[PDB]
Amino acid sequence: LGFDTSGQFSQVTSGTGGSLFSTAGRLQVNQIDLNFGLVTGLPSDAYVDTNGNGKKDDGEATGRGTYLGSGGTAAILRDPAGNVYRPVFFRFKNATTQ
Amino acid sequence: RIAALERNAFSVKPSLTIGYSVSRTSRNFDVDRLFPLNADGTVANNAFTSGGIDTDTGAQRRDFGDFGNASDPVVAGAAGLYGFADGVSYTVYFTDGSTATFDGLNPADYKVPTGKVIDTTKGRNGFGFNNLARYKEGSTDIGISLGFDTSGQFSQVTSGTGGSLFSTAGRLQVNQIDLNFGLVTGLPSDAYVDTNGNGKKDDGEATGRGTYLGSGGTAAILRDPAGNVYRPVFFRFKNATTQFSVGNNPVIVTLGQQQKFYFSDYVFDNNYDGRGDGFTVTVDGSNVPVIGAWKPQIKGVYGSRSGLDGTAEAGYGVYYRGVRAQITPVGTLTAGIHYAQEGRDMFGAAQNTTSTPSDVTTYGADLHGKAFGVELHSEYATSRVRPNTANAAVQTSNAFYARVATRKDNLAFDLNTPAAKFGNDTFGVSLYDLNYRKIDAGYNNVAGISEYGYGSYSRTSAQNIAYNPDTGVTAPFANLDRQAYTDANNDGTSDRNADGTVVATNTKIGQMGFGVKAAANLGPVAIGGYYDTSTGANGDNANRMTEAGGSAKVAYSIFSLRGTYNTLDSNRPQIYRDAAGTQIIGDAKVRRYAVQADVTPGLGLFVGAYYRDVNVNGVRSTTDRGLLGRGYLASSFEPGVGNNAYRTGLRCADNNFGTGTRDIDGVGGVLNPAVNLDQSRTATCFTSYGVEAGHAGDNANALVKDLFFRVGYSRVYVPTTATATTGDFSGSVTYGDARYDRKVGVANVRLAGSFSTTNTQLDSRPAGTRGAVGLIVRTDPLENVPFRPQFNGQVGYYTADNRVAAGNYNANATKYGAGVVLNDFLLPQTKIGVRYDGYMAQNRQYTPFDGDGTQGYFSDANNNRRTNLNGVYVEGAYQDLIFSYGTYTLSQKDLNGVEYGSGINNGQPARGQTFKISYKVNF
Amino acid sequence: RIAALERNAFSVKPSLTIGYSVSRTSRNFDVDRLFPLNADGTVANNAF
Amino acid sequence: GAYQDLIFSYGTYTLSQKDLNGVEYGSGINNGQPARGQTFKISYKVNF
Amino acid sequence: STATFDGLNPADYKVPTGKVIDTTKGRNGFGFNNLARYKEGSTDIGIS
Amino acid sequence: LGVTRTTITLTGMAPYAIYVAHYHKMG
Amino acid sequence: ASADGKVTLTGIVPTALIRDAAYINVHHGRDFSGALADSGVICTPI
Amino acid sequence: GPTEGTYTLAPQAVVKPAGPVYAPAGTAKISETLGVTRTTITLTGMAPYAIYVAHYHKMGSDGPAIMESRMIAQASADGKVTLTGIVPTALIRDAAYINVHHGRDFSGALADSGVICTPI
Ligand SMILES: CCCCCCCCCCCCCCCNC(=O)[C@H](CO[C@H]1O[C@@H](CO)[C@@H](O)[C@@H](O)[C@@H]1NC(=O)CC)OP(=O)(O)OC[C@H](COC(=O)CCCCCCCCC)OC(=O)CCCCCCC
Ligand SMILES: CCCCCCCCCCCCCCCCCC(=O)N[C@@H]1[C@H](OC[C@H](OP(=O)(O)OC[C@H](COC(C)=O)OC(C)=O)C(=O)NCCCCC)O[C@@H](CO)[C@@H](O)[C@H]1O
Ligand SMILES: CC1C(O)C[C@@H](O)C(C)(C)[C@@H]1CC[C@@H](C)CCC[C@H](C)CCCC[C@H](C)CCC[C@H](C)CCC[C@H](C)CCCC(C)(C)O
Ligand SMILES: [Cu+2]
Ligand SMILES: [Cu+2]
Ligand SMILES: [Cu+2]
Ligand SMILES: [Fe+3]
Ligand SMILES: [Fe+3]
Repeated sequence: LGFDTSGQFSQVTSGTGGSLFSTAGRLQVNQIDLNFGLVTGLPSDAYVDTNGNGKKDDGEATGRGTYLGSGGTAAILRDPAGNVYRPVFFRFKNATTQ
Repeated sequence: RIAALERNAFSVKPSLTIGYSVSRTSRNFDVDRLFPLNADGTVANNAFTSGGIDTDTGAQRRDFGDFGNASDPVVAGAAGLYGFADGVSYTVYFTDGSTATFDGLNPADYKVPTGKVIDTTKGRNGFGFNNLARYKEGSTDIGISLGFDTSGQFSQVTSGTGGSLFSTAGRLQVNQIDLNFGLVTGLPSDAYVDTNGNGKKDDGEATGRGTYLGSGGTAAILRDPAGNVYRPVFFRFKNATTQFSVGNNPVIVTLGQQQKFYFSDYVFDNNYDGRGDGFTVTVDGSNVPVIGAWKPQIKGVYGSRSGLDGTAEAGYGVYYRGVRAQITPVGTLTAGIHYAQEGRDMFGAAQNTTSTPSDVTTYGADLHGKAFGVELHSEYATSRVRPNTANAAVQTSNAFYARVATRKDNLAFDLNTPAAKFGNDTFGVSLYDLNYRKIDAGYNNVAGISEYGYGSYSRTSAQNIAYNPDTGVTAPFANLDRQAYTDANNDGTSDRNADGTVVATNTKIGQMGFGVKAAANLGPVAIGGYYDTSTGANGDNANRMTEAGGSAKVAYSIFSLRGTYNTLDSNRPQIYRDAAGTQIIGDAKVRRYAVQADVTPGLGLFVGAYYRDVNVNGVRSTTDRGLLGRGYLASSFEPGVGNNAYRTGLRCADNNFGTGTRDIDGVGGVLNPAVNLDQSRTATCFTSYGVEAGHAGDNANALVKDLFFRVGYSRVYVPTTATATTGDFSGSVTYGDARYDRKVGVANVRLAGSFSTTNTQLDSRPAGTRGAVGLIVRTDPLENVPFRPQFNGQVGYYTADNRVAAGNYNANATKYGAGVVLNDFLLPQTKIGVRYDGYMAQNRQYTPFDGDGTQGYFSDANNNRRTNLNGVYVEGAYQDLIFSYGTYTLSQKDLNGVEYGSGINNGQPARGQTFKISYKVNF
Repeated sequence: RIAALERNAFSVKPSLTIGYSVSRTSRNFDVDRLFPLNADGTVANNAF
Repeated sequence: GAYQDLIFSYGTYTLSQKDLNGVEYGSGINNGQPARGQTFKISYKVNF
Repeated sequence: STATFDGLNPADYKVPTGKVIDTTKGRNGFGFNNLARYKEGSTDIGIS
Repeated sequence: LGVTRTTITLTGMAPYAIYVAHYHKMG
Repeated sequence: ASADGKVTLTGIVPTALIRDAAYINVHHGRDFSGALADSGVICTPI
Repeated sequence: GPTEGTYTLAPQAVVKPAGPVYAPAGTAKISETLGVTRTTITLTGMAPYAIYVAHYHKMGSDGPAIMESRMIAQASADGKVTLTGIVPTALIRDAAYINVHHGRDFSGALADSGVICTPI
């Protein structure tokens, strides 16, 4: 199961700022490239980046191993009645940096 | 249908933060002490402040450094630049590999090696050196967050059918709740996993961000090679509702946790926290046919203390019950009785520990109100405490008082309103207070089942009064205790604290006494008097404290003449300083009499002459030691015609000087728009005499509109050497203040000035000349000259010749600051701004906040050091992108010129530089 | 359009339970054997 | 008892098992006292 | 290690495991599980 | 005693609409 | 109003406040936060 | 004594509305600086909750619209839309009337073809 958003959050408007003065605000509109949604379970290649390099070092976390029941067959968060529980994550990717 | 969809829909709120920051420092000093202070006392906003304003601990933006990503607090003494920078803080190594931190400029003074640790020569000589340089490597940060808010329409609940022997109808009561919930993606930095239930973070409980990796921070980030970032979703909620009420007209039943109730003072003053979990029933019979005009009311309480709590807690297996009943037979006189009980059950009698009494059973009655032009306030209580143990030997303790006085709505007694008024203005005898007190020695918050209280609130201020606004102890009279020297370890000498203050042992004695305060209003004349004697509960005169007094005023036309006589005879020990200046405990006799005449020509001016004569323990007592404030009936008069009010409190701060030696700004308050130096008094009653002219600008028909000055002269009595009976009025004080705001054109000027030529050390101010002047200019934007410039300005000079018994040192300071803002710069919506600030100081220092309510302050010290804080701050702005740049330098030299700043001892000042690019964006 | 919105919309169901309870025993016996038995053989409902 | 929809339930029960002599073995710490049980509840069902 | 004997007379504990010996830690190596249960009075609010 | 519960049951109204009803004074 | 127009209104009010009320007017709403859309769809004296 | 009165209610006859009166009205502030134009159309008395696309229609009335000027906004609960837009001057050269329309979607769309128009 996934939860997608309307995709209408592709704009930002600047706000007033300054200390010696105060800018008007609402002066510039910037187009951003943020793609986000809600997922139920983690991919196979997810990992916990504990250093900040942005890459999977020697056995970093195996994110499916950090959150048991996220995915795979090694762990499954169950219920005797037959219910299956999977953690909900907020997934996002920001392609805008300028 | 759209409303139904909106009721249970999510509002998606994304947030994006963009910003570039770089900061390089070598000492991490503070720059917020250079910026202008606003009319409300706050410092001007800048882009370099570390923040840190805490009201609980008195912290301010001036107590912390502003460079790097570190907010290192400034350190007092030489380790810091005398409160101007960060501490030196060597590091000490040990034999077992453990380490400690020494906070001082000389590691040799590390007089605190633990029991078994030995300094291993691992660093220089076993002492390292914590680097004083902080760096923020330049980077641009993007922060992305998302939340899901709810419609907020879930603020109601309706009851459902219940019962076993029967079945209630259901849907009978609607309760308004205060539940605020939503969905978050990421955890706050202060979240934790509470594994004990105390509701507080114990020693390293969980650090919830560390429990759920990827929630927040930079230590862990749940990533994906494709670049996706995953964050757990949490359901966040606050429940502010813990009480549920049922029933409407006659009967209302409230069920909940930490029930707050109040039968009376001395019985169930159990509000302000509550006692435990349970229910309360209130029955109002104000509509009953036969008897409803008397407004009969019944209250009933049942509960378990602290709800369920682990053993060794005072509220384990302890339950309380009570019932009160009251009416209002006459205009406002409410009379009520009440029963209260608290006790242990069979599971609390065993395996509870603590010391909670096995049983407490209090009865009482009260008669508060206003019926026939007089206001009555009575109270009776009986305790019957069962003191656990095995024999117990139940102990009884009562508390009775009867007062004719005016109680405020917050239940504090207002002694300035007569409540008797036996006449009109021409003949206006007014009774202000008439009370009796019989509080027993053993009556505390356990005797009458309350949370706190029933003890002197001050023991230095009015000490017969138990009223405590902090803990909500609404009780007119307190359980007095007897104080004596401790002598704990040593023998032969009384135990003292480090500062020299005495250590006292307090034994509860109770209170019994009476008191009358009244005033007779003549025509052009008025008189008033007060009497008050309180002993211990047993009545032994070894604890008596009697205060008597009286004042007379005659006011006519523009002249007023007052004469006051005050006495205090305390066989009760009392803690106070003697003539020499050492705190002692022992009986006191104070006799004061003051004759002060005032003239008000009416043009906004005023003149005042006074002669006040104190006499402590029979000697002339240059200054009273605060003893006259031990009573709650002081009741001096006030100058002016038609002002015959007998207000409590001896106005000892009248027509006298100020003795302040602390200030928020570098200069002595003359540059603070939130401080009126011409209205600074000492609040100490002296044996002196003098005169003081002045002028007030708020009074209409004044010479100058916004002008205040307080020129004055006075002469103070001082004994011969230290304690001699003989003496003379040799001391002399000449003071002057001025303050003038004005607004010349578009600019807004503000001048302040102060002077003082004291001859002796009055309260804490040394003996010497002291002057200060300050000017603040703030021009509004100019719409005629191009660029629409908007200027500022600030100048302040401070001088002081402190002639202390250890030196004759001069402590001066000079603060300045200018800045211009161009509101129209070339391209549209483009702004530029520059501000240069500076602060030079001779032997002055800054004392940071103490961690308590007290704040930091600039003071005079004999440190032979000159500080030279300087800085420039340039802030430009394109449409909404703000470029902030700041370079500051702090140098503290000595008389030789060693330049101790940047305390690696290389003769270089501490330096700080910052550059920020800020951009606020909204979705 | 409203039906399309309702097809993939969440119904928010909050629940609140409020209640006070105290109980003291020395042996923890059973009392349901004292209550009347209903015509279907079940014992009468009680709060204990 | 029940006010509008708030239910107060109280219950006190005693279990004593004697022998022919009358030793009162209930509450088997052997002190000649029956087992005793007391409960008090306040119940309130609420809906959103 | 400890075990639980379900009987009114500990002397009839005919089941000591292979190597275990009763240490005289309680009365005579046999304790007594308290038969009293307590629910300290409290008001509970549960939110879901 | 002194409170008033009022049950206005309406029928043949609009399928999913809101129906705010109160007491209008003489005017 | 349910799904076939079965709206069932209920409410408690102290009689003292009610005094001088002459007719219980039923209006349509704009949202569950009160508001007035139609000014009198159905009504009765007392 | 549960004093109870049961009254059948009459179906009424006067059902006039109660809320924002759709009476379109407003002003425009087109402000040129250094080659850019900022247009602010504050409208009142509009539909209570409606998207209101507004752009610059060229001369020709029909005429094309320089769609690089679409100002989109929604109204409040009284009917107050505040359109704001940044357009190069060279783009809006040869424009004739700022035509406000209704928006079928927040992405734009011309539900209505001119509920209000101002000559520029
Ligand atoms: C409509 C509901 C009808 C009533 C329902 C049935 C209940 C009555 C039957 C007798 C039942 C009540 C009999 C009184 C037991 N006694 C108690 O008060 C104990 C007090 O605890 C401990 O206190 C210590 C010092 O304080 C010592 O005494 C300890 O030794 C004691 N602990 C022990 O060892 C346990 C005995 O509370 P508990 O733990 O038993 O709690 C429950 C009690 C009793 O419950 C009620 O009946 C209250 C109902 C009020 C509704 C008022 C709302 C009215 C709405 C219109 O509740 C109280 O607080 C009240 C105190 C007694 C007064 C009763 C008369 C209104
Ligand atoms: C609108 C209505 C609101 C309803 C809610 C309010 C409820 C009000 C309840 C009023 C009941 C009457 C109170 C009588 C006061 C007697 C005056 C009084 O309190 N006596 C003191 C105290 O008493 C002990 C107590 O007496 P007690 O009779 O109160 O309790 C019996 C019974 C409780 O039943 C249960 C559940 O076991 O409660 C009732 C009355 O039902 C007791 O026996 N408990 C055994 C355990 C001893 C330790 C507490 O003994 C001494 C000290 O150890 C000494 O200090 C005495 O001065
Ligand atoms: C009956 C009934 C019914 O069945 C159908 C239908 O009528 C109803 C539903 C309405 C109904 C319910 C009626 C219901 C509402 C109950 C009536 C309301 C009253 C309120 C109950 C309590 C009355 C008692 C009263 C309050 C006590 C008064 C004594 C004073 C407190 C004494 C104080 C004296 C002090 C000590 C002097 C000061 C001394 C010192 C030394 C301290 O200075
Ligand atoms: Cu700071
Ligand atoms: Cu408890
Ligand atoms: Cu209180
Ligand atoms: Fe890595
Ligand atoms: Fe904890």
